[PDB]
Amino acid sequence: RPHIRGAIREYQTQLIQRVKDDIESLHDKFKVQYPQSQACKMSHVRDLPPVSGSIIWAKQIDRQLT
Amino acid sequence: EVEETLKRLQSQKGVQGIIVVNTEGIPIKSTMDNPTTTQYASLMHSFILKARSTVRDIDPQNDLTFLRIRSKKNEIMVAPDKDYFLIVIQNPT
Amino acid sequence: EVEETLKRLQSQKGVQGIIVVNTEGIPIKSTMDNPTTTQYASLMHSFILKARSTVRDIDPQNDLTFLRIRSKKNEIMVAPDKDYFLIVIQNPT
Amino acid sequence: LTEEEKQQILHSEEFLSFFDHSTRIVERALSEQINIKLSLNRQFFDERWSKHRVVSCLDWSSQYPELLVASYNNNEDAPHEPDGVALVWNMKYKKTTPEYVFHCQSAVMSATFAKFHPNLVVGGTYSGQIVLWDNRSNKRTPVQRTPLSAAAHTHPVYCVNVVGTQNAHNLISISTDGKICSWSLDMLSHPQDSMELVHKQSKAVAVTSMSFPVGDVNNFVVGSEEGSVYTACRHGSKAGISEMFEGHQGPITGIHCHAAVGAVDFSHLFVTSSFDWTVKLWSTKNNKPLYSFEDNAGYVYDVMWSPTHPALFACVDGMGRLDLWNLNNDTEVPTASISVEGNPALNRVRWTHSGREIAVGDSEGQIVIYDVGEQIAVPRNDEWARFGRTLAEINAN
Amino acid sequence: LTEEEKQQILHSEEFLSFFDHSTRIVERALSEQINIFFDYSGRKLSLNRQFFDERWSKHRVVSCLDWSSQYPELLVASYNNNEDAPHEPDGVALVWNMKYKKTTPEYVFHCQSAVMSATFAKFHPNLVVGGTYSGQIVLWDNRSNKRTPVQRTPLSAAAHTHPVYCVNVVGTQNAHNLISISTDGKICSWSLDMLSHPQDSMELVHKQSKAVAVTSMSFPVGDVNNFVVGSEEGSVYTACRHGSKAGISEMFEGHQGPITGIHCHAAVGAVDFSHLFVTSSFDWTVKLWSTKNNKPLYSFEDNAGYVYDVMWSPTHPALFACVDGMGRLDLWNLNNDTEVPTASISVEGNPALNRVRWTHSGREIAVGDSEGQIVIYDVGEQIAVPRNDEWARFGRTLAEI
Repeated sequence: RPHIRGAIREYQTQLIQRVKDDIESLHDKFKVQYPQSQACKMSHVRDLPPVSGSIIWAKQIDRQLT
Repeated sequence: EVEETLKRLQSQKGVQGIIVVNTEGIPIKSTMDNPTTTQYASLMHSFILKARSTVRDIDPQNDLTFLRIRSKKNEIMVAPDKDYFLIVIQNPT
Repeated sequence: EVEETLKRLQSQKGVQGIIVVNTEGIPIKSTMDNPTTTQYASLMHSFILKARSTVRDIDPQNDLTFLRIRSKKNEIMVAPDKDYFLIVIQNPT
Repeated sequence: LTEEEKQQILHSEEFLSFFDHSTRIVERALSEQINIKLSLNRQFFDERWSKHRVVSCLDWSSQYPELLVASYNNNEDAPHEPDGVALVWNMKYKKTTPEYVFHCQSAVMSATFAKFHPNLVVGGTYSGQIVLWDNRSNKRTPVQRTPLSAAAHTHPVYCVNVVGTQNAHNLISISTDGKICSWSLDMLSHPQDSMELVHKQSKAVAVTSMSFPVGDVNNFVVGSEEGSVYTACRHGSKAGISEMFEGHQGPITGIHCHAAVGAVDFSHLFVTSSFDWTVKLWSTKNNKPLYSFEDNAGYVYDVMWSPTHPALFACVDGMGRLDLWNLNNDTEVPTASISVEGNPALNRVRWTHSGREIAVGDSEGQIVIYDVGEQIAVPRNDEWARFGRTLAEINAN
Repeated sequence: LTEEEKQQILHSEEFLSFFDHSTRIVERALSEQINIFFDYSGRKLSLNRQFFDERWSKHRVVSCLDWSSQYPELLVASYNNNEDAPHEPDGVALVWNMKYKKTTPEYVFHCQSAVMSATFAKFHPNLVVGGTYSGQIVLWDNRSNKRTPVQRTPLSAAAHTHPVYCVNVVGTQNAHNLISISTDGKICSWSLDMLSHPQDSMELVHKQSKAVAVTSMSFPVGDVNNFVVGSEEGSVYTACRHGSKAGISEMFEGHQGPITGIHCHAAVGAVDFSHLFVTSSFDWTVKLWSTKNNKPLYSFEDNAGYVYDVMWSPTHPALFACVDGMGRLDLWNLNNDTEVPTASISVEGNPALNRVRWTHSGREIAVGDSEGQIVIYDVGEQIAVPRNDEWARFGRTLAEI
């Protein structure tokens, strides 16, 4: 509804940009490869090697992006 | 009739305490206790003595007439009379 | 703008001189006869020390803000701050 | 001891509040103690800032009275002096010098305060730039500025006013062009919403004078350059120019909606003031110049309605004559009318936000405070509504 | 002696004329009544230790930490063998002394296998034990002329098949039950003296022969034979040491990821029943659960790096200490904080914090870095706050929806 849109811009700008920065953080998170991440090393410590741990990392970024 | 002005100054806006110095740094008329009236007024008596010494050192013909101090928690006017002096304690608001 | 402050507050009548002294006692602001008023600046430096000792010893929490003095011949005030201080001398005009 | 050390410490980042409280407390000691119907209360002037510096606006401080923005224009006589000057003056203090000074860079126009901001002073300029001023700041300098965006106000700003509650308050400036811009009250480099008042013919309507009905509707009356007083919603399907009120012979110079409930029900009315030489009464729902006023000789510039009495207002002229007007009594004459020394062709009239006193924004230089005390709000609620009904009927011919 | 009679001079008619002059001054001075204008005037960590040894803590990887109730301020910094010392015996366990403030190991408990979560032994401080990667559990004894384990577990069917991720003590010296949780869906409640055949070798497997792989599931404080179960894929439970609930009997699921640490409530200062168990996992949140939720009561916050551990403060009953894989320590209380941390900072550089264990003496978090150095931190100011029933209010309101 246009009244609410004319007043929705207030929140809309900051909220959309906040989620945008969150998606940008997710971008920067997946720019680096999995073995260069510390999640790979501690997963490897928890018997989650760089192949079967990379799926947890990828699905984790998937969960946060979704 | 100082007592009627005293009675007017009871519920006046901001009155913290109503005393006077009586014997040149030794006050007697006290609506408060021994330190707040007598010791604090004797301190201020020595302090206005130092201030009269200051202005007398500027010019010995130039004595002092009236004093007032404002601060955070109180506003105190000091009227130096001839032998005894005067202290009136009051709120800033 | 400090000279603008000097002009604008010396244009206020009664004032014979805006002679403002610092915490150091140094004539950081003087417009009158400086060997005469530097003695008086050192005096009121010592007696601003007296007044701050007065405030911080009579009361723990109180802060000295400002001072009102009526002399015999003129009307002189003292403006202390937390870091530095002020002196100016004015006549009844 | 040495001049180098002094000009260090003087220009250091320590003496800022020291000089501020020094000037403030020494000016605070200016009130002399002693040891022995229009008020014409007090003139407010300064030759260091006001001489050929006509006033631009005036507005009392909603929060903290005895503070009103003395926004001015700056003559190019001393071009080196800052173009645009906005000051504040005081009543509770009672001195000669103004409260503050604010250097600017362009001719300050329509500068006011900022609601929910006890220390933020916004101001429109002739450059189209919009500045801001702060009390916790420590300069004469605009604390912020606005860019000159393609959608921003390039044209001079004539009516800047805060709009909204403290959870959501905007600030809207308007150029001459017609674009209106929404602003954030913290940052200032970016227009929040910057639409444009557009009409089918002459899209960029040359607006002037906005005012709002108290209740913060997204509708605001807008004084056109030639009558044509349009009022318009801020958004919805009526983002720009929405309704047309016209039938005015000249340039609209001042506008104002109804103040709060004096006695009567809100009375959704507003007024104009123009170069037609007459003030016209107008309601929000008529498309009709409801009731015109007196043909005072010369132009009529500003107009303000008292926040106290629901039916009394004031205006100015080219003669320097506050011709205030109540309407419960009069119908064709001013109720009380006083003049000023000489004939300074005045430019601002301001009822005080506090009510029952009035600031006349004098034109050349000074600011003269007036006051009244016999005009109050007796419960003439329907008696005033009766008067409004008399107008609604006698104009029917 | 100030005066024989104070009253007569002041009671007089002419000394009060000087007082009338003074009250004339008073009437002259009180008439002004002007006040000053405002014009917008206006007017926890401690870095306890660091464990760097030239032979047993050379940038290793901490398996898990454990704070002994008996002889407090001591932690077995179970350092799994890193690549810095391959020839040295794997899973280096070392007792420490917070009371001594040392950087040199007090005793060495090294083993031939990759020891995981070498915890203490209640009423046996020097007889340190530890579960391994091989599926066996090893019991060391520094005072047995063998820093190598003196009581090794054979890798037969009695022991565990998959790696033993969490060995932990249950009960005092009378019932020294040592539950060794493995990633086989089988745990073994050992003893602290003999470590050959398991005393209570129950199985945390489902109805099928699946490998219910745990991810170092911790234990509730008190050892009331009820232990929380956290597998490598949610599977947030509360299994019993005996009876029919010695498996996957109960079910509080709806969780994603390996529950790295499932810690219940710490020492009750002014809170409720103290049974709420949160779940630090790979889902970048520490979801809260209880014995009646069967839902993630309240999910915590994490955005970079997996939460590898959680432990709650025994001093302040409503606050805890959770981690990430970067260094943040979002320590905050449920009664006063929604999800924002009361104190949080990334550890020096960026270490993937594997462990955080609150010291048994009080409010000191054994922040286990990725490096084989347990840089412990004391929250200080965050002491026990009374009337902490808002913790229960927060938990109930979040348990509702």
